[PDB]
Amino acid sequence: MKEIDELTIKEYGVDSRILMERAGISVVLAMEEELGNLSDYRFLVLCGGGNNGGDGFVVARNLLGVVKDVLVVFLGKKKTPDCEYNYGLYKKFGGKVVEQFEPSILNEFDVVVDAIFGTGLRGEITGEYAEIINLVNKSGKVVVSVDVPSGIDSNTGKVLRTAVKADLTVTFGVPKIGHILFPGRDLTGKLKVANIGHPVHLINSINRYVITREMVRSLLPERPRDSHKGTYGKVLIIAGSRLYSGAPVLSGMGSLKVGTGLVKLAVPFPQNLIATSRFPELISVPIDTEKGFFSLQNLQECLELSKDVDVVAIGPGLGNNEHVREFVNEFLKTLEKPAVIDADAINVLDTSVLKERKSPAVLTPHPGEMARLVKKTVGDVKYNYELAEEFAKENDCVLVLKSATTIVTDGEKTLFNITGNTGLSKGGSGDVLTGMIAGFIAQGLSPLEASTVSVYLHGFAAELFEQDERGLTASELLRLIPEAIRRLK
Amino acid sequence: MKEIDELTIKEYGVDSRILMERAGISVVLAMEEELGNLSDYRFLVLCGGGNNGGDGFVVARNLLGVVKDVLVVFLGKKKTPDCEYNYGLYKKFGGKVVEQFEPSILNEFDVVVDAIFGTGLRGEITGEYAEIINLVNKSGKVVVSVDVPSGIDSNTGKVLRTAVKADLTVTFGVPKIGHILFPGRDLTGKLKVANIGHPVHLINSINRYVITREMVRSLLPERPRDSHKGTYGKVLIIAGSRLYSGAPVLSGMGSLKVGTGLVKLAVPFPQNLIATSRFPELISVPIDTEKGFFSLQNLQECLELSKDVDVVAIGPGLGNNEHVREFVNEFLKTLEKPAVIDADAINVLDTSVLKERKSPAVLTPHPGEMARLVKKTVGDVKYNYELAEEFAKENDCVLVLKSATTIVTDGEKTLFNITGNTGLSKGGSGDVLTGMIAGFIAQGLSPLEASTVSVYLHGFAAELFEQDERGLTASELLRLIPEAIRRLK
Amino acid sequence: MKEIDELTIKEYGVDSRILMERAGISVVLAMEEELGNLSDYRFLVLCGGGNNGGDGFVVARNLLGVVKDVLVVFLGKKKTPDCEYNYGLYKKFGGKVVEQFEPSILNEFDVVVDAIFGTGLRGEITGEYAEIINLVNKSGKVVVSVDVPSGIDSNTGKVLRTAVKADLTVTFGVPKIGHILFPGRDLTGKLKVANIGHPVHLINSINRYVITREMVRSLLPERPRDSHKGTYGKVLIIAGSRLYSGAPVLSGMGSLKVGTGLVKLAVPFPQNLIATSRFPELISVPIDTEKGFFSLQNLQECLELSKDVDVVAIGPGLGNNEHVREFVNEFLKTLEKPAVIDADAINVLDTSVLKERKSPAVLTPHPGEMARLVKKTVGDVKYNYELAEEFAKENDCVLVLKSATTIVTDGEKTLFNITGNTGLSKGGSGDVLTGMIAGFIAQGLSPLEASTVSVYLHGFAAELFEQDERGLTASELLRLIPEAIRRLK
Amino acid sequence: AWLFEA
Amino acid sequence: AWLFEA
Amino acid sequence: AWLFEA
Amino acid sequence: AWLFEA
Ligand SMILES: NC(=O)C1=CN([C@@H]2O[C@H](COP(=O)(O)OP(=O)(O)OC[C@H]3O[C@@H](n4cnc5c(N)ncnc54)[C@H](OP(=O)(O)O)[C@@H]3O)[C@@H](O)[C@H]2O)[C@@H](O)CC1
Ligand SMILES: NC(=O)C1=CN([C@@H]2O[C@H](COP(=O)(O)OP(=O)(O)OC[C@H]3O[C@@H](n4cnc5c(N)ncnc54)[C@H](OP(=O)(O)O)[C@@H]3O)[C@@H](O)[C@H]2O)[C@@H](O)CC1
Ligand SMILES: NC(=O)C1=CN([C@@H]2O[C@H](COP(=O)(O)OP(=O)(O)OC[C@H]3O[C@@H](n4cnc5c(N)ncnc54)[C@H](OP(=O)(O)O)[C@@H]3O)[C@@H](O)[C@H]2O)[C@@H](O)CC1
Ligand SMILES: [K+]
Ligand SMILES: [K+]
Ligand SMILES: [K+]
Repeated sequence: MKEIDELTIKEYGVDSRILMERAGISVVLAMEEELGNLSDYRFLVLCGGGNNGGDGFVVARNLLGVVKDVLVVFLGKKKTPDCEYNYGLYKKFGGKVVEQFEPSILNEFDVVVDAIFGTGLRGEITGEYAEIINLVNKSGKVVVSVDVPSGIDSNTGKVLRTAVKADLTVTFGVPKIGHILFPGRDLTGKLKVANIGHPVHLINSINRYVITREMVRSLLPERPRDSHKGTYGKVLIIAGSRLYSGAPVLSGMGSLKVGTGLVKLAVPFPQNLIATSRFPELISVPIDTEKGFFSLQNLQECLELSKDVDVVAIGPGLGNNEHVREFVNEFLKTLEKPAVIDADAINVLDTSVLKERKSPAVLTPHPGEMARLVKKTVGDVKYNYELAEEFAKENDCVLVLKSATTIVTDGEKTLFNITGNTGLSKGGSGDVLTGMIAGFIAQGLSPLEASTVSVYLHGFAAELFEQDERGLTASELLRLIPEAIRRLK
Repeated sequence: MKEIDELTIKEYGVDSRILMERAGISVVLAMEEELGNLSDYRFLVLCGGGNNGGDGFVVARNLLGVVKDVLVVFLGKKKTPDCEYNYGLYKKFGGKVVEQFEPSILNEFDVVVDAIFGTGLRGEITGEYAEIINLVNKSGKVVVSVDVPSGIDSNTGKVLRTAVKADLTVTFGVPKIGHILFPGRDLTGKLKVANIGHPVHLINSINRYVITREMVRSLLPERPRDSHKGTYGKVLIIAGSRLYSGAPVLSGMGSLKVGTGLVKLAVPFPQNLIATSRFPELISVPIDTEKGFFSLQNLQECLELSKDVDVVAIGPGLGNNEHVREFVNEFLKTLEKPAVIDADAINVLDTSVLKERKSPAVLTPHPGEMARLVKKTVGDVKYNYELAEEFAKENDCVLVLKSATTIVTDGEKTLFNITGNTGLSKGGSGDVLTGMIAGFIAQGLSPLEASTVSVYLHGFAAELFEQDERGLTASELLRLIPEAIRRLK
Repeated sequence: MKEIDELTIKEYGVDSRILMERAGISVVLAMEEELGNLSDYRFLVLCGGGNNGGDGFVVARNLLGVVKDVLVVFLGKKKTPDCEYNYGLYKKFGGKVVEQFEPSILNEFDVVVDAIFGTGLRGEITGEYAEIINLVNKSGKVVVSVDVPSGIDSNTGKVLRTAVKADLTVTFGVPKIGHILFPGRDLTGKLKVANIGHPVHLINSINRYVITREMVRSLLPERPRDSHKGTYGKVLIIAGSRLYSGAPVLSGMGSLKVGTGLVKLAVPFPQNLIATSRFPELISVPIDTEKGFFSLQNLQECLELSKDVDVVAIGPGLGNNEHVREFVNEFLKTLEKPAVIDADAINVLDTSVLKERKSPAVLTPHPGEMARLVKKTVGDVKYNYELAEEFAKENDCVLVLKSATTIVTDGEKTLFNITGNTGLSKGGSGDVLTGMIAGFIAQGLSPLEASTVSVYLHGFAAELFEQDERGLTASELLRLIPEAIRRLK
Repeated sequence: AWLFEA
Repeated sequence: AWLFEA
Repeated sequence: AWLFEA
Repeated sequence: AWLFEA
């Protein structure tokens, strides 16, 4: 986007001042749409000395004479050329600027336009800038941020000491990663993406994206009328143990509910019986184990079951011990089918195995599992999209790193999912998603496409829950999947 | 409240007669709000010779000339000063008083205002007072009680031989315990609490309270968007036996339905399988027991499971035998986590164990269990809030004594819950509440706060049942919990 | 009302402080009803040093702890006993009082409670009191006046230099004349009359009243089913001239539209033909005049027409010249029927004629006509209810002095009409009312009753006009009369 | 109507 | 709510 | 109304 | 949708 601006100015020939005018008027129109008629309100515009403040001067100038009151507090020590030109127009148009901020100033205004820092923020905010941002955050006024709430790092979504909490953020051309990852996503409030005149070709060239309704609609597999269960593929789910007898059921129904033709589970006896007592449409094959866990003695039987399926999901509820580790790694080394690898299969995984595999794989860790897998702290991997890109690329896989914003990447293309709510922050919700993914692969979507569609729908199903989100359980999520599909078309 | 009146008069300087006038007019406004326009009705005001009757004379005087008819039956033998002043105004204003009550008197009136005894009731009602109260209770007229239905002991809610059954009770300043505990709660009918001019500081200083919607709303834990299952805590429930295989499922779903991140049950094999056949989102760990019950041989395994959780609930469906007693007491003595202790863990509990424990505990008995625990009769412990306060204080715990009105106390603060209906008078409903409490503790509420929020919501969920309350079962209650949460906000 | 308070305290025995408490709490309840929940608002209570300020201290004290903020500005130099007691309670309860008023004070409050002067106002407001009232009137805050907006003379409704303009006024016991006459009626805003505990017998003894819906409903004549046009009486209207050919039509239809059996007009030929060309249900008798005006040569014919009627209306559109004067005075001297005397019959009237008449009369002047009749200025007679009472008493008549508030009096009983709008401030509207009155007399109501019912209905008909009131014309008013009747029942 | 007339 | 709580 | 009058 | 995406 730095790149996009520069090319639009220097190669396409659009005056920087035209882009700036277009930015500012977008903010005015975005505010009107959100607040209704503006003429009743008093506006306090806070401008830094870079181009973010320049956009703010455009805003302020365009409100002169049309609203109850405008005042600009200019907080910078010097001005970029466009900021200066715009500051000049604001004053020629009769605008009032002050350079000193007093805490009672907020008392006489209804809306704060935050044009202090955008993408040019570097390092922590301290000193007056910070005292001002804290005052705004305590004031309870309506806050509108230009481009990015000041203090959010636009490439990571991290808070650089302190940051503005906005009701509305107006961003230019494309969402920034910092609007999509948390905490930034939270401080952004309602986000509007304004077209300010960049050539559409450049806007489209952007290689990291938000998964949208339209993109999911066009990836959903076709349901031709003349079809049968084989049309829609076969999944095998290798899951469960004497400790975790429910996980397999959640994964199997996840596959069935997204439209898979036939789902079989391989679960240790007698735990396999639990699945068909709840959902008799599932096939649940009993595996004779020694101690209640899968081990090498089960390798041959599971490779046999694998011949008649299109995809195998493995890991939910397996347990994390030596015999499971030996089994999971020998199985995956020999399986010549697409594999969806979750949960305890990730906790015991030898990543050398992924490299030597010809068939594709999707891994679906949460950050605690990802942390253990690559030997880093949870805080080093969380929202770390470059680490995820590098891991996918090195291991030839699709990585689905689950969190409130989920990252889906194969190393070349990275997508961000923002559907969902905290009802998914509960055990079982991941086991459902694993089956969804396996299911869409069985129906013929690629591993990356299956993952894209599944995280969206899984999040959207949670949002359709009728009661308070915290009471949402995995079983109820399963029941909402087909409504999410219907609403998606 | 005796204290509150005295301070408001003697230290704040409010004339006793002003408080009395304010009391009486509250009753008139409360009646109008309930009956609509008063001018059509005929009023029979029954006044004793204390300040309760004084309020009644205020009422009667304020109806003169505005309603179809007013008559006062004065039943006392002498009058307090304010009662006398007010009696004087009633007569100067043209009011009719009689001192002899005749059973046909009721025939010619539509509304009985009961101002015989309020908080000054002492000992049993006998003689004429009683014959009159029985006549009123047989009459089918509309009955409005001033302060407290006459015959209810305002500190206990007990009936002192006989008591008025009111359609409407208007109380002053604060609800009295006798409006909150049964049978008094029942005789009160619809209760209105009138502000009669006490300083708000004094009204607020009152140390025993009704759990309200607002208080529960502000205790509900936050659901930040950037969260995961660990944000919302981990519960272990140690429950069940060969005789009681369903109780654990009810407790575990209670935890999940209030928003807990991860719930594990430890239940004797194969009974542990029942839970995931109904609710596969639950984790249900098989415990190898000798005879179908927990015992000392299971101590080490359960202490191990306890290390990875935030709270442990214990007792539902354990059985009451020697091996369970040994196990429960050694476990609790060694567990260094908050404990929620219910049902059969209470029936075998050695209360010395609670004293020596560093970690907190909540006990949730019904009165039959409380009776056995402190070695008293059911009738001595039922609604005995001072006994509960003393037990909580002595044993350093929170005591939740369940009944139609439930008492929650830690020895310093005591709260009363009035949500619910008779659908909760059915086995299983307590097992749900235990999981709710454990769940809110896991989410970070204190033991007293968790208990406050849980009894309210558990009662409110029951009231949301669509069909007749008597057909409500524990499973249906579970399904209503998230609707109660939503309605609470 | 001065009398009413004193008797209630000194003879009935109600403590002055009880009346004051009741006054103050009325204001709080009146505000809640108008503003909804009060707890969001900040209140500035302005208190003088009399009992009006005493009521204000009651208000302020009762808001402590329940609303966002209360402050009292005490503007007096000393305090009456009740004001002092109440000031004492306000402070003991933690209330803040200041004695110095600063113009920015208004900035931090939402509602001004005006308790500066009530009925104790004497002479003009000047000095600080005035500067404060002007500040409040410029502030655009919500203004609630205790008893009477400060600066209105409660006995006349005149403004004593300056006065508060209230959104809401709460008055005690009865409306005061100053709420009913203008300009006071205008400054009062919405008026609520609170019962503060006076005996109803005293409230009722008040000899000047507002004409209400209920009083008009019970005066409306009966329409027995077995009836005929003679049941409902006969009117003769002597009206019109070569200059004013429409007035008679308006008066005649006024009689017919209120339910009169038979209406005849006596109008100079050919102007009499105009009436039946518009309304052929009217009888319009041609009177042969010399020059287009009634004169002595028409005396005998009009006395003949008078024998067969129950009431005669005279004056609308007659013209004011010598021949009309001679005719009107000889006619009225000889007519032995009830007479309704309007317009130009009033302008030529010799008032000695009213004295010598045995039959009753109603006069319906506007203030310009009343002024000429008693030889005073318009400003001396306007809203001068004592002058009207004296004129009615001396001349044995009913006087209906028309204005936005109309005064109806026979010298003993005086009533005030407040229905209507400025659509009646247009020629023709009086000519309608004259026929209405004549019509109700013909139906058997007394002259005072006929006048009471007519001014109410005439004003109410105007309020039922569908479009903007200024476009209302006499013909449209006629059409609304029967809807007003229907709505009145 | 017990408290207020309008 | 100034007069009554329910 | 900021952009357009009609 | 020409000006804004949401
Ligand atoms: N009904 C059933 O049968 C269910 C069965 N299930 C089965 O349980 C098995 C274990 O799975 P798991 O995620 O609980 O532990 P694991 O993979 O070892 O995690 C590593 C550590 O990371 C942490 N941590 C946990 N979540 C986190 C997060 N979102 N983001 C960040 N950190 C997080 C947590 O650490 P702690 O909280 O202890 O610090 C944890 O120990 C798995 O096979 C699953 O399928 C579950 O699906 C539930 C329903
Ligand atoms: N589906 C399942 O798996 C269920 C399993 N459950 C499991 O059953 C176990 C036993 O629990 P419990 O309450 O039945 O007997 P206990 O604690 O010994 O009570 C002592 C005595 O008090 C009486 N009494 C009973 N209730 C009372 C009351 N509300 N108020 C006053 N008195 C009362 C009654 O005496 P009785 O009626 O015989 O005179 C009773 O004998 C427990 O572990 C529980 O979790 C149950 O939750 C049901 C669903
Ligand atoms: N369509 C028809 O045929 C109509 C015919 N009509 C017939 O016209 C005749 C004259 O009636 P009238 O009221 O116009 O004059 P009159 O009685 O001499 O008044 C004395 C002076 O007082 C003034 N003044 C006027 N109104 C006032 C007021 N409300 N309050 C206070 N002051 C007021 C005004 O003075 P000015 O404005 O000139 O200063 C006026 O000169 C009458 O017979 C009527 O029936 C009218 O009804 C209209 C429709
Ligand atoms: K910004
Ligand atoms: K009572
Ligand atoms: K006043």
